[PDB]
Amino acid sequence: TLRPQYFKEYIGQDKVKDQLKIFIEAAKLRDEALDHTLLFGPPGLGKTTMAFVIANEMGVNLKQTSGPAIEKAGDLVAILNDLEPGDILFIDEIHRMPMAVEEVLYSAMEDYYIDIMIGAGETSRSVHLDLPPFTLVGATTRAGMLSNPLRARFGINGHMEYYELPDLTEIVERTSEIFEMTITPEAALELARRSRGTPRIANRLLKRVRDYAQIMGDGVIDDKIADQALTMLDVDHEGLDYVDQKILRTMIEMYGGGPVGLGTLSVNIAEERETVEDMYEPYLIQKGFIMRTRTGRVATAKAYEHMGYDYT
Amino acid sequence: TLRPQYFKEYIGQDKVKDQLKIFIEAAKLRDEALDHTLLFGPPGLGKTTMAFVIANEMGVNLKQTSGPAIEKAGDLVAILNDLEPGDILFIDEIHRMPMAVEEVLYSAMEDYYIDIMIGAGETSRSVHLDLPPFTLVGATTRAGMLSNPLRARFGINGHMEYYELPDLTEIVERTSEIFEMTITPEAALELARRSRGTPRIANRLLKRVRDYAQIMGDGVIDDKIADQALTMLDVDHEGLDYVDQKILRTMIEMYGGGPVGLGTLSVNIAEERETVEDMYEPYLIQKGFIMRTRTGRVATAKAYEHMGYDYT
Amino acid sequence: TLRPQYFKEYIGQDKVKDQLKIFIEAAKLRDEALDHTLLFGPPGLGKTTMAFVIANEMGVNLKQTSGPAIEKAGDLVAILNDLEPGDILFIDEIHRMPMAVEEVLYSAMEDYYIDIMIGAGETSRSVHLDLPPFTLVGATTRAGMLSNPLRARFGINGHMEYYELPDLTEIVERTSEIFEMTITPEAALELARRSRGTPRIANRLLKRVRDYAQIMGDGVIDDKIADQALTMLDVDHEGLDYVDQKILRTMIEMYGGGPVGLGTLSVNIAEERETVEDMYEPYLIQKGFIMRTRTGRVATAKAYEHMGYDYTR
Amino acid sequence: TLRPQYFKEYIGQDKVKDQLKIFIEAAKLRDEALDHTLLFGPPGLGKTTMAFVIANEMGVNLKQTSGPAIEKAGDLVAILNDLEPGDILFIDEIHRMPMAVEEVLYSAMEDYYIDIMITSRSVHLDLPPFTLVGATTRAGMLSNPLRARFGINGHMEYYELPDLTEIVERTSEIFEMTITPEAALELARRSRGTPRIANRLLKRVRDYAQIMGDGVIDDKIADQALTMLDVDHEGLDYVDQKILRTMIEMYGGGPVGLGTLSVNIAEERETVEDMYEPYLIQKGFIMRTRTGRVATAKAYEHMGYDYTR
Amino acid sequence: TLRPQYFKEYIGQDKVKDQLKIFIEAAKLRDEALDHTLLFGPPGLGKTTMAFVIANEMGVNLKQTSGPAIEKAGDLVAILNDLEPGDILFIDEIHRMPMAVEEVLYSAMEDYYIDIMIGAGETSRSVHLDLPPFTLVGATTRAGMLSNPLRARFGINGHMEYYELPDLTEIVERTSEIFEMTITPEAALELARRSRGTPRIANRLLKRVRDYAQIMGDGVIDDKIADQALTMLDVDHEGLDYVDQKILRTMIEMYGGGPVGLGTLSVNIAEERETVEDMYEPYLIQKGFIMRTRTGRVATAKAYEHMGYDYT
Amino acid sequence: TLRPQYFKEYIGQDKVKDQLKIFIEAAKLRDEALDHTLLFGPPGLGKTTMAFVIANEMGVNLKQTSGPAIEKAGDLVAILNDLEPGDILFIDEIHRMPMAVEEVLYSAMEDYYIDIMIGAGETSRSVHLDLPPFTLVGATTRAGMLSNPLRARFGINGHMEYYELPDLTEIVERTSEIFEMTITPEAALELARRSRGTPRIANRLLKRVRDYAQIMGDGVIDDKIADQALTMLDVDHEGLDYVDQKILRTMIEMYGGGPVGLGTLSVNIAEERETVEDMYEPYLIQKGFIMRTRTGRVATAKAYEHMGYDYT
DNA sequence: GAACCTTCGAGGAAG
DNA sequence: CTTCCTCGAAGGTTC
Ligand SMILES: Nc1ncnc2c1ncn2[C@@H]1O[C@H](COP(=O)(O)OP(=O)(O)OP(O)(O)=S)[C@@H](O)[C@H]1O
Ligand SMILES: Nc1ncnc2c1ncn2[C@@H]1O[C@H](COP(=O)(O)OP(=O)(O)OP(O)(O)=S)[C@@H](O)[C@H]1O
Ligand SMILES: Nc1ncnc2c1ncn2[C@@H]1O[C@H](COP(=O)(O)OP(=O)(O)OP(O)(O)=S)[C@@H](O)[C@H]1O
Ligand SMILES: Nc1ncnc2c1ncn2[C@@H]1O[C@H](COP(=O)(O)OP(=O)(O)O)[C@@H](O)[C@H]1O
Ligand SMILES: Nc1ncnc2c1ncn2[C@@H]1O[C@H](COP(=O)(O)OP(=O)(O)O)[C@@H](O)[C@H]1O
Ligand SMILES: [Mg+2]
Repeated sequence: TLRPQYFKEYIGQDKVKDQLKIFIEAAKLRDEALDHTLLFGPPGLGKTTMAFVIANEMGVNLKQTSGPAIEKAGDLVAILNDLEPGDILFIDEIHRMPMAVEEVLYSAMEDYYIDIMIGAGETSRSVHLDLPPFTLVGATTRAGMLSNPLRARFGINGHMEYYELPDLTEIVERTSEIFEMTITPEAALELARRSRGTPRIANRLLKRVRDYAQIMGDGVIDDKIADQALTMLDVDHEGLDYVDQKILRTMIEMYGGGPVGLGTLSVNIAEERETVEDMYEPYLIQKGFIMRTRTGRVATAKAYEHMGYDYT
Repeated sequence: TLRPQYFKEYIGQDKVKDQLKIFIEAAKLRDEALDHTLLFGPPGLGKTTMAFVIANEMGVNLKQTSGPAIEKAGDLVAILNDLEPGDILFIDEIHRMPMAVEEVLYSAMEDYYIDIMIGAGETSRSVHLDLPPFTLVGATTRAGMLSNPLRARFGINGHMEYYELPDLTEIVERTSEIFEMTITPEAALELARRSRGTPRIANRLLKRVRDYAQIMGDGVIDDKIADQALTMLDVDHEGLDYVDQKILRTMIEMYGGGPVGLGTLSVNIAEERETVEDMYEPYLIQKGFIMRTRTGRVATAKAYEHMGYDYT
Repeated sequence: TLRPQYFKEYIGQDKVKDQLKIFIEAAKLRDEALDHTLLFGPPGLGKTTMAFVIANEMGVNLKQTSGPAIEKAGDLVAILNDLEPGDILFIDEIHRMPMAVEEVLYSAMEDYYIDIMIGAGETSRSVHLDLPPFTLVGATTRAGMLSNPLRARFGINGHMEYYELPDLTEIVERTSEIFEMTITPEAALELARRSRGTPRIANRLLKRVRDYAQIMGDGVIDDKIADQALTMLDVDHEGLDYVDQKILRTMIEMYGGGPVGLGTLSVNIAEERETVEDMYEPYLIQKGFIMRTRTGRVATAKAYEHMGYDYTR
Repeated sequence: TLRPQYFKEYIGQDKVKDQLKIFIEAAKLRDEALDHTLLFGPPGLGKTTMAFVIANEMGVNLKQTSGPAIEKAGDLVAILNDLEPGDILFIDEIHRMPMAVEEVLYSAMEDYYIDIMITSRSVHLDLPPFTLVGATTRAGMLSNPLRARFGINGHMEYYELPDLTEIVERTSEIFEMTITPEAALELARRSRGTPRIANRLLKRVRDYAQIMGDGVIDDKIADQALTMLDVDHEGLDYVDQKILRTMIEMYGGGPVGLGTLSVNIAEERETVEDMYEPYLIQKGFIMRTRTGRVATAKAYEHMGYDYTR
Repeated sequence: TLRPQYFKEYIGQDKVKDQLKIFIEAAKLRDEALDHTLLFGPPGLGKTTMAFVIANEMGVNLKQTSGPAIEKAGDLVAILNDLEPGDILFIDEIHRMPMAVEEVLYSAMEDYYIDIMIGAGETSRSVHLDLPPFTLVGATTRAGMLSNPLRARFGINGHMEYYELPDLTEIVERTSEIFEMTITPEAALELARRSRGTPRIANRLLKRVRDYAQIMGDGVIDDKIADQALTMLDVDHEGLDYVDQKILRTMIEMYGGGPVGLGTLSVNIAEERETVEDMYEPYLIQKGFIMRTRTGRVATAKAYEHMGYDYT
Repeated sequence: TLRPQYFKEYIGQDKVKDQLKIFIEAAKLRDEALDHTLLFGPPGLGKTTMAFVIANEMGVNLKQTSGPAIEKAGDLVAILNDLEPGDILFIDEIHRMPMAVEEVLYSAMEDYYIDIMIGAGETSRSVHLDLPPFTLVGATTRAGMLSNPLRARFGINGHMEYYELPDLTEIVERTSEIFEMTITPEAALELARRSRGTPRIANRLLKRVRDYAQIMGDGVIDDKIADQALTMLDVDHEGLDYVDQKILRTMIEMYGGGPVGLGTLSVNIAEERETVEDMYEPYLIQKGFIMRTRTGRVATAKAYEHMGYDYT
């Protein structure tokens, strides 16, 4: 499998790995579970993979679920009963869980017990459950999304960042070693430069280029071959997606560069507001294609020269 | 049947058709299942037809269902259990299935296994099931509405587009042969012009014109008879339909051509704004009948001269 | 009778009427049943009436039911067992159908057969029930809510439209001959003007004027009596009710045309929110007297010139 | 009895009353059933009373039920089977019937037949000629296809001072209480235009006259009783006067928001908006504005303050 | 007993008490049931207490229930029909009854009958159920929530008002004799002036001071003990709590008396916007310490002279 | 154990403790149940902990449940039937109960009875349930959500306050005994000054510092180790985060101390408009680093010296 | 003309 | 199916 299993295999995120190593080692001298950890940042950067590594280092099983998957208190109660001592519970998009369910975790995380009503009619009665020790791992896009009473109960916080070209190059070379394939260093660098700094995209592109090199080439990935393969896909010469081009083009042609609010833009491009906010705007801002102002977003001169317009 | 069964018979969609060929033959060389594929775009372009073509080229049994047909996780678990190695599962309107159902689809697509909670009260167990390799094929009219974590699982994407007159004329001819109807090469070109670029519409008109020529003619579809029949159907020589004319006419007469929002007073017509946004609006945009503006849609001079109103 | 029985008697709807006429003959020239037809349009335009005309002009027996009366797949089977070759099946409010039945309906429409369960427990078995050729006619007031697969099956589409003065005038004349009442053509036009384009409304107005004409007059509907009757009833020449007129006046006199919120307007006329939004407001929008905006309703220039008040931008 | 029995006894509603007389007399001349009638409008104006009058003029026996009592289609189908030719069915609070029942009523009204599934089989029942009468305060809640099948629509209006004065005098004779003509006018002004409110004040004044007087209502006893009840000569209550007073003396006539005004009088926000403001707006004492509500010149004159534009 | 039982013991409420006396006496001379009565107004002023007094003065048995207990028409139909001639039915929190249930009282209150369904299937029939004469009593804090047709059926309306210092002083002395406690008239007035006009608050203060007087004193309440106890509770001589004093001080010393917004004021005291607007601000306005204006809150001259500052 | 068990162990909250002591003793002398008490205030100050202490001082069994666990009236009625004379009932997060259930407590708290419907449903009647004497304890973070008639029934109100450095330092030392960690008195003061006056934050920081000193140290928290550990966690010596430091620096370097509007400032820091106002600005105002004004907010002299710039 | 504060109106989502 | 409530627009004042 492609997913790393141990910290020695996990490339990048040095600042996070440095802290997690110290807290995991200390928690292993003492015979007790690790404090609840919260990971936040852009999607697709590898925070789920981090949860598996933690479980393998602690030597316990990992269970996985998501906020939207829990709708009533009976769901969360049934899940917690299925945990063994020291197990790790991973909850994705924890910010999207219902408020009536969130207030059930408060007692579970802080004191390991839950008060519940059971039975029906004359049998209806309250019960006091006593849970075994466990570690919760939460995932969310931003810290300001969660309520103050919940955020205060997490003991560890991790912020994850985009990968740099030297890191993605090694990840691409690693992946191209599990597949019995050959890639030249110049090709690996070119393929990485197109991957928007995100490891998930890099794995998807490498698969498609591998197919093209088998049917349309000599079975080896080279700069001349990779250039054509990526040109056949919609990936621009600097990684911009077709959805990215739609946004930039709309701002210049229909809005004249702005200012425009992301809310109004979303309905004009027919994209869900949460996707443009969480997936597309973050990269476009951190790379100078879009600028933010008090009134709204504005396209920079770099965008005009890229899309082929005149920065009048 | 009318719909083609192999790539040799499938007309148009050259971009999509060329990509899938490379990936399909590469997947065979490796003797493995095809990656998950997402087909999206306007209705009636042949999205469903393409799913059958992939199944025949791979040589597998196709299974079919729709988003709204699945109501609880227990249903999808049964379907996923009823799969043979390599089977293709096609889900129409995937964007409409409930969030509670999508929970299971993530784990299946990512690792081919599912964990099902079972029991209630004192009964509280789960079972782990390993699925045989399969290929998921989804189809949607709305892409931007698809949940981001789901959209990231699809490895192959195809954007369907409107057919051009050379292709549509060839389709009109091919379809006429199955009806054993006699149509001249001139009359076949007339229907193509007014089909709005959608094969389903072209087939609808041809089926109706037959009944006209069998009474108002000598069973031969002549250009004059075809043109007289299309005017009887109220089909514009530009292919605008009853709903299309009703939109533009009200905008000009009641709002001086706009600008007006898509739902602002579309209540003054019967059509649900979702169909206007998904099936009527995109055609008019490509044909230059309407342009989008900061304040809504505005009728271009073409519409005025077409509808026969003096432009401002 | 009050309902027409043949295309000769069915006034108006020439576009849809002419199309159906051709398609029916082409089917009669062969041993084939008419294609499944879907009828669209606002309520009361004659959808139900058209179904009987189709059945009579086809020369076929009609079985009638409705969407609310069907609750489970077993109901359709019992009906399908009663149908006969070439019969027409009419289902009003087909959009009403419970989705569980909608899926099985596809096979009958497209394949003329359906699955049937027999036995119980270990003896449970599934078998096909074959069906003779038949034509389904579906009347629906809403189109975009029908599931896409169902819509793909329906072959012919027909849009019903509001009758215009030249045709609605003839319907009044025709109804005036079922009763023993004489009506002057000038009077018949005055009623048609106020019928909002709906045949059912024209008949209701005629019944009320008839009662007055035989109690407060000589039993004849002349232009003089028609004017007095339409004065007891407060229906404006545009067909605005007494309350409709009060709404417009209040907006212009007290708020300078608005914007004004729904709740504020309701308490001025002493009416419920739901009553204004559902009984009076809808027609005023169609005629273009008012518009809905983020800040509330606003009166248009057309409203000012009808009520007789000066207008200012 | 308090409820009038015939049109000659039914004071007011000249518009609705005149139309019904024409349609009822014409229907009799043809020996036909009366068209279906829907009565709607504000509370307490006479909707229920008018339904019984119609039955007495037609000379028929009235069947009575209510929306809340009909819970399932089987209930209505049973009631309909008991109808005889010319019978009148009256359904009060018709807006509460479940939609599963209203959809049955379409054909029963327009075609006089029902087709009900009932080993499952369909029985066709052909109903005799009958008239359905409905009364409701929320006519907008009825389905659009149901409203289209009623042939007569009666919209009720408020009453005038000369009509209410005669009602107060009539009711006083049933209580065998003596009341002077000018004393009756003083109650009519305070009745807000509603017959039920006029009767309620009369009952309270009768209690006062029997305990604090000689059991006779005169221009002197009435003024004392109305002073104890604290009802202004315009029909404003203690809380109504307190609202106007606060707006004029603390905010200079407004504009002021609903929340601020409610908190200043120690009232629940929903109670001020739904229980006091409606009458003040209809009488022209208050106006709603984009920035709040303001007291009009009529309010200054009534409360006794010098207006300043 | 802590709750008064007859009008001789019910202090205050002169307007409501005077009216009810006259209406009760007239009903007895006519020997008939009392008209329906609605009691409404602010919390804790004596609405529930007055309902029992009416029953003792009328000399009849009282049946008691509440809105939250009546959840379906079958319940109400079972409470009715069990009434005997002249009974009094008291429903507390009547505003909670479902609106579909309220509409059953319409004919019961006006005509003393209800329409019920009887029999089954083809034997089903509707019959009138006739009720004996009865008096309905309702109490609510949210009168505006009742339907217009229901409020119009109540024949007597009682709106409660706040008490005055002479009456509250007498109430404290009465309660001080139920418990074994001696209290000086000077001390009784000292508590009354701090009770915000509400009898329940006066009783609460007395209970708290009693605990101190028998633990830190000789078991007697006197001016010396009362002043010390009220200093521990930290209740200003105007009835202002510790948080109330902090609000006024902040407005005078930092903002020069205002205008200031609610958000800015809430953040400076570490409170939250909803508690300040719902718990504390209401009484400060009703007593004239704060004034609300289009620009913000402003402190009045009355506040300056209370806190000891100069109204410069 | 972490949670103090008795008033001798509960450090701080002198004002709350002093009152509770007097009221608890007076109740015991009379041999009566304690009056209903409501605890409210900011998160993590000790509300839950105090509820258990009160139960130990009274010497009675504690019955525990939570607001979100009570879904309907039948649940609450079942709990009340399980009470015994003198029992204490504790409802945490009492603000989450639905209004239809909250109005059942009105009669229970004042008169110890409840109206209930009983019977076969063919025949049924209302009946009183009579409750034994009991003390209801409620805890909530926002009292403003409780209806006015409920709050008026609580006889004892406890408002919690933030801890001072002298008291907060002792809590840090106490916790070091449980973890068996030697801590220098100087190091205890450093952690206390960075804990924002909140005990939960202080305990969280101590656990992180403890893990660091035992993995790369000799198992002693000295003044030198603490500085290194706190630098890794990135907690300023005033408890400010990098975001808080970024805010203050931007106002000083780009605006000369302001005034600046919230919208303009948010853009210059790449933060969300509403997040900054709800998350970070509250603590900056309370400490006096920022001051709000009618024209914007201004950095005070205290913020200048902390950042090292020269004030003018 | 940048920044704060209040009030209203129409959606939508939590029972 | 209904209540509750929250997001967006705009009128008005001050430096
Ligand atoms: N073209 C027509 N000529 C004469 N009478 C007509 C015509 N169209 C409709 N009517 C009459 O109008 C009345 C109502 O017609 P329907 O067909 O029942 O309306 P509808 O579409 O069924 O209304 P619904 O079912 O409530 S949506 C009947 O009395 C018909 O006889
Ligand atoms: N014209 C009238 N003359 C005399 N009494 C009248 C008149 N109209 C109404 N009343 C009396 O007013 C009271 C209320 O009349 P109703 O008919 O019950 O009002 P309503 O329309 O039923 O109000 P609802 O049902 O609550 S919406 C009864 O006592 C009637 O006798
Ligand atoms: N006039 C009075 N004289 C003596 N005690 C009084 C008086 N009015 C009220 N009380 C006491 O005040 C307390 C509260 O009165 P209640 O009648 O319960 O208030 P309330 O109207 O029921 O408040 P709710 O129900 O929460 S809105 C009781 O202990 C009464 O005995
Ligand atoms: N540091 C890394 N080294 C190797 N592979 C990685 C790394 N980070 C991510 N990946 C790969 O990219 C994908 C990341 O998926 P996942 O961890 O689920 O991202 P997320 O959890 O953010 O959705 C996986 O296929 C994973 O193997
Ligand atoms: N390229 C094509 N060649 C032949 N027939 C086509 C083609 N595209 C569409 N059609 C025909 O038009 C219809 C398309 O329907 P379908 O594939 O269901 O559209 P969609 O799935 O996009 O709604 C079918 O009847 C099919 O035979
Ligand atoms: Mg009470």
